[PDB]
Parts: sequence; C-alpha cells; structure tokens
Amino acid sequence: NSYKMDYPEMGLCIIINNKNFHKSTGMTSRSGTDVDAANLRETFRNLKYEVRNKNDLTREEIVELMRDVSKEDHSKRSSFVCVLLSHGEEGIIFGTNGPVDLKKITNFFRGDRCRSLTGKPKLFIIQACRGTELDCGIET
Amino acid sequence: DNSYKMDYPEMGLCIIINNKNFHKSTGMTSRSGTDVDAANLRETFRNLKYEVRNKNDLTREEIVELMRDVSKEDHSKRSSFVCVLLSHGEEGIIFGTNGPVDLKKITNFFRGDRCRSLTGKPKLFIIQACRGTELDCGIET
Amino acid sequence: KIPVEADFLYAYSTAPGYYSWRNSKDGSWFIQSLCAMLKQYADKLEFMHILTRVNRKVATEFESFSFDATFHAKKQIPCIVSMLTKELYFYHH
Amino acid sequence: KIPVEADFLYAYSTAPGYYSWRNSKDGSWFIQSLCAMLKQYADKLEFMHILTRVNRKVATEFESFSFDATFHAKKQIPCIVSMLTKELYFYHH
Amino acid sequence: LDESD
Amino acid sequence: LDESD
Repeated sequence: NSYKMDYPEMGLCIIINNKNFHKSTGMTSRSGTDVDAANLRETFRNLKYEVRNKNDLTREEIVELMRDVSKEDHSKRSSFVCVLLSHGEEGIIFGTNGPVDLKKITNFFRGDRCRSLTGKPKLFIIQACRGTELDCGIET
Repeated sequence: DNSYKMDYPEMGLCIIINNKNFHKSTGMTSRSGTDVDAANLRETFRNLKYEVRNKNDLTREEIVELMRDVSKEDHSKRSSFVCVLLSHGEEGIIFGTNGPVDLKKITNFFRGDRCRSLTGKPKLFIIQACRGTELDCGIET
Repeated sequence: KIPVEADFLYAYSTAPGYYSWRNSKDGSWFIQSLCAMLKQYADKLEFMHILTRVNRKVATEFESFSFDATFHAKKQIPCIVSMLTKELYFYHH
Repeated sequence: KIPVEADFLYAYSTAPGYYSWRNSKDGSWFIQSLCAMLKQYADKLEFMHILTRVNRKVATEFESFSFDATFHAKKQIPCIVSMLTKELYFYHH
Repeated sequence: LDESD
Repeated sequence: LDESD
C-alpha cells in the first residue's frame, strides 16, 4: 500500500540553507551550498511542492521556524518535506550560531503534536556531517 | 545493474544469535518468547535457501569471537550475509548473556575492507533489542 | 572504489531511544511480523518494500498488554537503516 | 492507534559517525545526486528505490580531492532511515 | 503478556 | 575542491 498523494497540495518543502557561521563554531563558509539550495528549490517546484527557502538561520530561528510550520493546518497537504543544509554532528544540526538537537526539530511533527500530518509521510533530508570519521573506501 | 547479483552458488549464511537467559550479574530478566522467534527465523531463512546457524545464550566474548570467525570465512560463492541478534539492548549496544557489546564492533568485522569476499554484497543485520527506555503512547487514528 | 560502510542494511525492531516489545508466548512483534512478510512477499517484492510492510504491520496490529499500567497500551515502529546501493530480491531470474 | 514516531523518513547524506562531503563549486555530493535521481525517476520509482540509486551514485561516482592528504581520496555512503509504513510515489495513479 | 527488550 | 560538513 501507498500513501495517498492526491490531496489538493503535495505539501511544503522547507529548505534551510546555512552557509556562514559564527567563528566560535569553527565552521568555514559552506561554499557550494547555494547551488544545492537552488537545485533543491527547482527539483521540488517541479514535484509541485510549495518551496520556502530560508538562508543563514540561528539555532533559535530554526526552532521557531519549525514550531510555526508544525502549527500550520496541513489538512489539504499530502506530505511534508524539510531539507537541512548545514554543519552537523551525530544527532545535531548547526544554526549559524551553534548546534541544536535534530530531535528538537523533528519532535514538532510527531503524530500526536502535528495532527494534520498524522498518517502522512514526513521527510527530513539532511546534508550535514555526523562526526569526523573518514571512509577510505575499498578497491573494487 | 540496479539489483544485487543473487545467483551465486549459495545465498549465504544466516547467523541467528538467540540470548534468552542472562547472568544474574547483569540483572536482565529472561526473554520469554525468544525461542519462538529463533525457530521462526530459522524456518523463514531456510525457505529463502540460506545456510542457517542458530546459536543460543552467548556471552559477549563468544559473540565477538563468533562474528570475527564468520567474517574470516570465504564468502566468495555466497550472494549475501545475514545476521540476526535477539537480545536485550541499549542504543548501539547488544547484550551478551553477561554484558554489553557495541554493535559497531560486531558489524566492523564485515566492512568492505575487512571482509573482502563480501565486498559489494548485501550485508543484513536484523536486530531485535531495545534501543533505550522511551515509550510510544501512540496517537488515535 | 566503494565506501567501506556501503552495502549494509540494519533492520532495527524499534526507533532510536525506545523500548522494543516481545510477547512472552508468540515472540517479538518485529520478528513475528518480519517472518510473516517474508513468507508472504519474498517471492516477489524488493526487500525495502517488504520491510515497509513490516513497519506497517508492527505499527498498526500490535499494542502492549501489561498488568503494569506504566507499560500498558504502548506502540512500536521499527527502523530501517539502509546503506544499500542496489535493490535486493530473495529470488533470481 | 499508530506510533507517534511512524511515517518519518530521514535521508541522511552520510553514515552515522562520518564526515559528509561538499564540492565547493558543484554542491554537496548527496544533494547533487538526490536532485538528479528525483529528476530522472520521480515519475516512475518508489522513493526508497530512488534513494537507493542516490546511495549508489554517491558511493561510486564521487571521491574527495583535497590538497590535505588526510582528506584526500575519501568516500561516502548516505544513510536512509525509514519509519515509513507505506510506499511513497511522487505522482498519482 | 508483553515484555520489553 | 571538496570540503567537509
């Protein structure tokens, strides 16, 4: 069986694009991330998502944004997509001024806390480091 | 080539580690029902033509030595590898009958660089164990 | 060259951070469901799609029964973690 | 009832514990590959199957190029984490 | 009865 | 060049 994708709206696609960070994070400017953000905007436009691009949000702005989106009425929407483009650690995404737990963000959308998305696919696409291990690969 | 090559002579090994009784040291209680699971898995993967090996009530040292040993076999004529872990657990942790083992330590034996005769082949780990102490209360549909 | 972590699949019985449930007579919810879906579907569906039906069966058909109110009426969702690079079928053409 | 953690999909660019790679001109390897596979297959394939092709493209077609030997010739595998209970098609019918 | 793992 | 995230 398949999710019902024929509601009047495919849904929102929120793209959070963090390029420049406070020096305290020690992250260097994420060159190339604007290309990703525009590629994503176009790709999801073509899938008939209502794309909202946000650039350079602090961690407080990320949470406030995700809380606000979770309190909208998604009744006429089939799905929800959030793309995070940032620095990260395992389980963590960076605002421009520091880390916030990914669970904090995704908990706004739990089945009991966002009832107009209950039973609907909630997609989190995350371009961010998850630690500092390096994969040297294996010849094939 | 969008599908794994599954026509090697052998589908592969299916290792089932079934831990039911834990050292009174550990404090963990008996996992009633796990033998039904173990027997059900053995029959399911037999019908999929896997060479099944059932192991019961392994200490954490025996789990590490078994998985190390299995990772040093020659899987050249096998299409895939399956491991099933039935036990108590914590996030990223599986319990031997006497104490915890990191899942990473177990799966690292099979990494593409360290188990060359499984390189490019699907390696499946099925894990029946807790991953913490959160409770899901559900939402009425 | 391929990544050394490629071509693994981790089929976890439960979501990160959570308990996993086992019926003391019939076995774990997840294994009961996995064996049932493999029996029913391995001759035709790709494995991620079998595992998605396992997710649905565990999520909708099971709810804990316990004499302890603390552990009563709880739910479970399994967690598929795929580093696979190809589709997996348990049969061959 | 359904579990409150059901019906989430986490499409991570890299495996747990690892760095994720980004080309300074072309963008991150994962999003480059994700947009390309959506463009090509969203009209046809189920989303997990699209993500498995993204896994393959990232795993096989990219390797890092760095003036720092420490970071040179490295590889990446994305990690699909699915708590979905149904198949996802971006078209209807 | 159900039990946790 | 490639950079990490």
